[PDB]
Amino acid sequence: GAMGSIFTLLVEKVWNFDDLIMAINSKISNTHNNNISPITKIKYQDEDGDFVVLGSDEDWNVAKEMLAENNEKFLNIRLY
Repeated sequence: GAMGSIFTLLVEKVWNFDDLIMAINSKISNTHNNNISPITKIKYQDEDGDFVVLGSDEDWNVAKEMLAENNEKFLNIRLY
């Protein structure tokens, strides 16, 4: 991915890092044709105008509280 793409979806206040990876995995590799290549480690647009490195359920529960800290529910993603 030398072009650079984003993934802004709608997450809930219950979605775990697992459920999160499912959404992405469904938008990155959900079709069964021949061979697929899923992912796990991804980046997200933090509240500082710059993508950061998300750990797991930890940075997920934190990043979540940051979204609802105002009125945001969508989460951005990167493909490094």
